[PDB]
Amino acid sequence: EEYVGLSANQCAVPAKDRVDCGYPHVTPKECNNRGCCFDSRIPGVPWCFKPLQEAECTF
Amino acid sequence: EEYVGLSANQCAVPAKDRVDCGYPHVTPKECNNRGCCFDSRIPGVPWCFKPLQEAECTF
Repeated sequence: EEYVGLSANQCAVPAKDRVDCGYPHVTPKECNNRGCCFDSRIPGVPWCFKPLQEAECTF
Repeated sequence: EEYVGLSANQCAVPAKDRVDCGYPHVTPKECNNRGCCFDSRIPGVPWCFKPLQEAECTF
C-alpha cells in the first residue's frame, strides 16, 4: 500500500533514489520507450530510471 | 485502483490488450529483461509488451 515512492512522483524524485536504468540508449524518447524515465534535470544523476514508469509500463 | 488488471494475469491477456512493445530483440529473456513480456502464444500478437511489467518496470 506504500505505492508512493514508486508512483506518480518517483520520476520527480530528488534525483537520488532511482535504480539508474543505466541504458546505453538512454534518451528522451527511448528510455520512456524502454520502460525508464528520462530526467535531464540533473546530469549528475541517472537520466534513465524506473520512477513512475506506471505511466504505460505497469499498464 | 488495485494494480491487478495491469499486473499478474495481464501478461496473460487474450492477445489483444497489449501495447506491442515492438522490440527489435523480442525474446523470452530480453523483453522480460528490458521491461516487456514475451508471449509467443500467437504469432499475430505482440510477443513483447508491457503487461505486468510493473514487476521490475514500475519499480
